[PDB]
Amino acid sequence: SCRNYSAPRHGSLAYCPKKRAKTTKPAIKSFPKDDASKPVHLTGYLAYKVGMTHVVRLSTRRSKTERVLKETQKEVLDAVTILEVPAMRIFGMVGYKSTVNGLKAIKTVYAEHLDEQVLARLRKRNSRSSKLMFKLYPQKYENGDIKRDYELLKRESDVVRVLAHTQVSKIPSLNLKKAHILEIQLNGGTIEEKIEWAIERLEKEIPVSEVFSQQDLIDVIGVTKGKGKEGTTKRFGTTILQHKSRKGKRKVACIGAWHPANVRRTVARAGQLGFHRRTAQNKKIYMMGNGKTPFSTEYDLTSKTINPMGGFLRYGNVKSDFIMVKGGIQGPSKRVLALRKAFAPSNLGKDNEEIVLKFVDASSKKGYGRFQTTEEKKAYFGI
Amino acid sequence: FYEGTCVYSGYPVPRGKGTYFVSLDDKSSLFFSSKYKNFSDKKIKAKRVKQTLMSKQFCGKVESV
Amino acid sequence: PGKGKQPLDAIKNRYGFTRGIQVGTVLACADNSGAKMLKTIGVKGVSGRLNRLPAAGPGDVIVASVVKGRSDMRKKIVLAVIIRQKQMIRRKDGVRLQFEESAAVIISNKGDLKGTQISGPVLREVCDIWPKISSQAGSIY
RNA sequence: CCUUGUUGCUGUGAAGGCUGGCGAAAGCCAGCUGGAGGCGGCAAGCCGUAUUGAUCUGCAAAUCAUUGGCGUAAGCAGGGUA
RNA sequence: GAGCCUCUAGUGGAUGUUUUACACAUGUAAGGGAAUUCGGCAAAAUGGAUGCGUAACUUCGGGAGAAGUAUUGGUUCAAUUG
RNA sequence: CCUCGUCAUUUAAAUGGUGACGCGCAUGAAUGGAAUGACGAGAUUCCCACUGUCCCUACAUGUAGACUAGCGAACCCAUUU
RNA sequence: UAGAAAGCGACGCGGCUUUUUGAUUCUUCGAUGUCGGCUCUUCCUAGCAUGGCCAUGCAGCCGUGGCGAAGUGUUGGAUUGUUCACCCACUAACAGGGAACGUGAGCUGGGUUUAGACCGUCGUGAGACAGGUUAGUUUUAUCCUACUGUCCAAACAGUUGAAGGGAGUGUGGAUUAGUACGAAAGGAAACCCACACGUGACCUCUGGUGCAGCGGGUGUGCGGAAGUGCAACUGCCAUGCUACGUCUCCUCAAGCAUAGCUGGAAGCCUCUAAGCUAGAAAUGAGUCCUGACUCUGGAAGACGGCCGGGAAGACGACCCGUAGUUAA
Repeated sequence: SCRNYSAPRHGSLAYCPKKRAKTTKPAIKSFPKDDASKPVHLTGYLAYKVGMTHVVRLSTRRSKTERVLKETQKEVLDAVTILEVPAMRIFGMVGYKSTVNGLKAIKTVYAEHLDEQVLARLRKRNSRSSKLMFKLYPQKYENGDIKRDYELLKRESDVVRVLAHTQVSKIPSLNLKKAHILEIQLNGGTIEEKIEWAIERLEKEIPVSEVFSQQDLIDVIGVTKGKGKEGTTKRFGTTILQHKSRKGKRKVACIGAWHPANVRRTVARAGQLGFHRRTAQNKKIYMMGNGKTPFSTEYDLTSKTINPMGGFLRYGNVKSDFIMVKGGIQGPSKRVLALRKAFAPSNLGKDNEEIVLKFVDASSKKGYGRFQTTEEKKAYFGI
Repeated sequence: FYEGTCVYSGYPVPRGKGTYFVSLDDKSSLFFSSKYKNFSDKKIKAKRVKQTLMSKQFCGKVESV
Repeated sequence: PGKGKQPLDAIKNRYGFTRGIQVGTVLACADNSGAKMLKTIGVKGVSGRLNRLPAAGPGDVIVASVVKGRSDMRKKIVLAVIIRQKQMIRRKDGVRLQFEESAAVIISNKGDLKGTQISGPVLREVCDIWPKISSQAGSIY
């Protein structure tokens, strides 16, 4: 018989099976379309999640048809996330070829001198090594093997990508001695131009200001917070049963009909929740800056850094460059994230508007924070 | 930037925190937190709550008008 | 859209505040028309989902019945606008407000007010979408 | 049927009695004294209404928890006898 | 000889691990207040003593703790059970 | 029985409750008829107070449960599923 | 209102369906748990709303009859055990059905249908009554298979993408405009902005919670004070977790119904017989989740345990550190 009343499904089947992610560091798996009409540029980067705060911005957005004469301006309060982005270092390149089975890698070429931080990823246990890792490779520079290698890459390739690592030693709160390694794609120009651009930059440091600027739209890829094994009430959102029932209320009561004589994959069951890969599209950059240069607005004539009183709770003080973005972002503090240029441009009016800040909150995140600087606390109390 | 000054405690309130309570007498009043709103309801006199800026001024621990 | 008895001809934009008032709620009448207490029986604009009771915030139009008031007026169905609420609300500028007691005010099908004077304070945002209320309120916040 | 054991704390305040007032009489009204009842709230006990609670390879071939009904009496009980 | 706390006299083992979900015994909750369900089932609310004040009906005994309201700690005094 | 009888009151809305009416399938006088008081862990309807029963669920405690040492069963079974 | 056929369609005639109730007794009486509700998933179309179109007794507004289409929706209550019925309120709309009359080792136990008892009618009686009434025990998974997650098959670092899943839906306001259209009365048609329901995340703010931490009182213990046990009560509140909080959600290609272009058959005509153009919330891809077989690289040592932590966790597994901005 048909059910008595209509209702929507619980949870989305776009994310089933909901299994645990394999490792905590994401690869950018998809990149925006190349265009030979533009200069050679990079398309992505790595970042670390610091924490959250709030800001006040001015706005003037209204319906184009609204008949009001006056150029109304209005304050809006918004929550923001802070990400730390030290410069990445380039250490090699890869070329790929198109086939009936997709892209396949032809060869990889590495710089003559490599850092202790990057060699540390290649071994499993840090403190137990003979360190004979890349010691024979430098001969390939003398032999001309490198010059033969570049020829083959230049002759037979469709897509070119660089290899870059992050300077973990600059962020002590991570307790980490192995760098993270990411493969990043180059768009613009021809294969030859791409290869020459790469060759000029092996061993050097690229700042985040190469890749992104204020007001840009970007996509953020990360792994969510973990929550362990959980029941259907939390995993899929199903309703709790009648209060006087035996054998438990926090369950789906009926898990199928008599035929077919099996359980369907569409029914909710208990299991893992959290620690999955998720991508957030079209987030907007409100600000870019540095952890130890003070700043001011047109209206707030105090001069202060981004760091709140006492630092972010399990991190401390930002020291390197940073990005600020609208809304919340995947995962807890200290997790690695991958940043990408937006896959396609947005038509929505909320996305394409300007941003003008007047205040940024710098009060303590432990307890009720009631001062913006140590000077105010010293003035409120005696002496 | 401040939201204002708390009615009961005397404490200045940061922008984006605290709440206004509006009575049927038609008055609007600003409180720092739920703590001090509740003390008003229970008719605890502020001068007896010794950490308040009000109490400290009344005792003459802090220079005031 | 205008259907059934007591239809409404004067639709306005909702604000997205929290919804403290729902079917079953008894609340005071703030105007001088002669009703005293209203019992909430429906809300305009609600399409509904399974097991959920219809709810309203400031600015919304409710269907109610008169449970206290003058003899001519009792046990009849009427339309009213919600002017204040005991549940907390958040403005887009980040300010939060809370009133001591909730209340509503009676209107005609065309959106005209029934009475001539309104007791006590009224929320600013309501006076932006219902302009006639501005004229006869006690104070605006 | 014969011989025995087992009533603690409290509320209400019948019959009978003493003073004072009112009345021509008959007998009416106050305050106090007295302590009746298969009479009220409880304790020790005796019972078994609800949760259709726990348990249902039990602690148990009828039990356990909270909640209930009566408890100065056609109440409960040991031994001897029919 | 209630519950709670102590003196006399008497008492105890299937080992380690901070230990998800679902349970079984329990706490607390914005705004609303029976909309829940066959059904207020379960829970919450009321609670002792002192005073003020107490309706219909009645076999005149009762109803009756009707209902409805107020007071209550420590200290230092008066006055002698108020 | 027809039947969710008709009219009034209680609700926003009454196959319910109470008040009336009566050719009553098939009421009725110790096969006992009719109207009340006091008393029911008896059946039924409404109001006030009160609340996680519900909107709509969240957090926390004890004991089991997961993993580990010692000890160690039963129902059921043509079986290749 | 003329007029068979906009819409209807008497008197007759041919079919389909299994969602109603019959008819029959093939399977089960060394047992297949029987009505309704609650909870949750999937399917059908005979299309109620939402999208594209054709006819009209289509001026406009509101409608009525038909075509391709099953992606997304279809609610809250009062009386009643009800499925059904009937009213009130909202709505874009409140269509109709199937899955052992879906779903009891998932719950509940109001109805029906054991043993107690009342009433009416029938019987000389014991007793009867698809007549009415009240009280009446809901057991067991530790096996196999399915389903949901977890490890291994697969050294370490960087990747690839076969195949499987799939997601956004609707309402209102403003403007066009008191305009077209109509004697008048009335009265339409993008882009932008606000919201609801659904989906995925997040704690800066505001609610909630009180395990760590600070305070207060009642009864009784340790000769007093100070420090404190037990019975438990009570005010505030870090970190964390959470919603009553905050952020989130479009673009191509091939083409349905239709309306057209060129064009014969058939010197004329004609959307079709070849060929071409515009075309839907529908279909197939991309952006989104899972990740088969592969591919590129470094080096005579590599890797696991043991020891200590967490951002991770049932156990494994994952992320990390071990002579250092290491721990206390």
